[PDB]
Amino acid sequence: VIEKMNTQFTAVGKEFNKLERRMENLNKKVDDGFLDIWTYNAELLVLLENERTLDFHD
Amino acid sequence: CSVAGWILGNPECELLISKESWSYIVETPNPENGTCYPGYFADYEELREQLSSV
Amino acid sequence: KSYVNNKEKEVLVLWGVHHPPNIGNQRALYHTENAYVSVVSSHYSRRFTPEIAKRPKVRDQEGRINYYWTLLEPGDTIIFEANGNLIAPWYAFALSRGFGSGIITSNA
Amino acid sequence: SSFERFEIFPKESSWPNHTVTGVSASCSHNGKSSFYRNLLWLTGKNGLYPNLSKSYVNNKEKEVLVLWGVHHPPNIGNQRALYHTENAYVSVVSSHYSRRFTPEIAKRPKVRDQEGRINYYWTLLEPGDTIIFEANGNLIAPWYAFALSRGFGSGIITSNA
Ligand SMILES: *[C@@H]1O[C@H](CO)[C@@H](O)[C@H](O)[C@H]1NC(C)=O
Ligand SMILES: *[C@@H]1O[C@H](CO)[C@@H](O)[C@H](O)[C@H]1NC(C)=O
Repeated sequence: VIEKMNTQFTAVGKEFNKLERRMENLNKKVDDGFLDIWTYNAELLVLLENERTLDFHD
Repeated sequence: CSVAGWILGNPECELLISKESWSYIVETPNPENGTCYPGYFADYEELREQLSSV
Repeated sequence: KSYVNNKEKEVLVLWGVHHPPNIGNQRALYHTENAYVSVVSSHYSRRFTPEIAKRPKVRDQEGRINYYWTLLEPGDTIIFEANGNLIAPWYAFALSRGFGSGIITSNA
Repeated sequence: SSFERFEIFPKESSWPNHTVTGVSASCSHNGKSSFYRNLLWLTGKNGLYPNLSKSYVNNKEKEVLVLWGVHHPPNIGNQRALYHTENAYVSVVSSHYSRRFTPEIAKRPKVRDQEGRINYYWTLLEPGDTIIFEANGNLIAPWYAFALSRGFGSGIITSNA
């Protein structure tokens, strides 16, 4: 679990102008999409491994 | 100070002119000491990106 | 004026252009109604002219200074020419880049 | 999610020394020449186009969307006929906006049987600020503007359902 979740991601934000709203929203979409995906992967990996771990011990 | 204040220099940002190296830059939520003489700062956002690797 | 970047580092050069609130101010400060500012380097070229307009006051000041900048590569030359309205560069920064830093917003 | 469409510069009272009547064949409505409903094409009156200066203070709690345009005649004769100057400019400023426009005269392909062009520009005026319009000619003045009210979840879709 530790080895797979290797973070090389940079989350430092960017500023945009009043006329760069399309770019701002694209940047927001990218950050939110990656966050949703990694949240999904982290939670799913932990639930599946917890279930397999308990079966292993039994 | 805003980033613009720091780089252009600002009479009230004098305490920053002597600091040449850092690990990161910390800006407050609503800086006031920016462009004291009003105007448009061209490519400001782009400069902030350039200064984020300095 | 010109400057040759004789450093191994990139140099950040900042300058501005003044845009007076009126003709009387343009005549009082630069003594021309037809000013221009021209800044060039081997890979940069921009020409600016002042604009005169009635403007809302900001910080009790009518009139504006626009700010501009460029990164001068090692070995290149930046040339500044003007008839007026130039807020000249005085100091500049010889930059040294690294990794992992960034700008964050915090009141901690 | 919504907006108030309101006059900033009412047609009748705002420009007493300019002609506020002007239409084009290309905006024809029910067979008659017409024009944009939220804009006014200002032209000279009695041979003159007096230097124009107008302003609006956003006294609403809402952001105001202001639209205007700049006319670029097909030739010199048209520039002289409408504005009576060959050196026109349009200048629009606010505390956080500044743009100066000049007309361009050129031979152009016809589009909608019209040679010549109107460029359209806009800005959002923040509550409490002031927008100032100055011109020697070539200004298609704002008439109506929108006081915007923002919300969430809406968007623009393309559909023929
Ligand atoms: C409206 O669209 C029709 C489409 O056939 C076109 O013929 C007409 O000229 C257009 N009118 C205006 C004012 O845009
Ligand atoms: C002439 O036009 C200017 C346009 O800004 C207006 O302010 C002024 O009141 C007008 N005046 C007349 C007919 O006196």
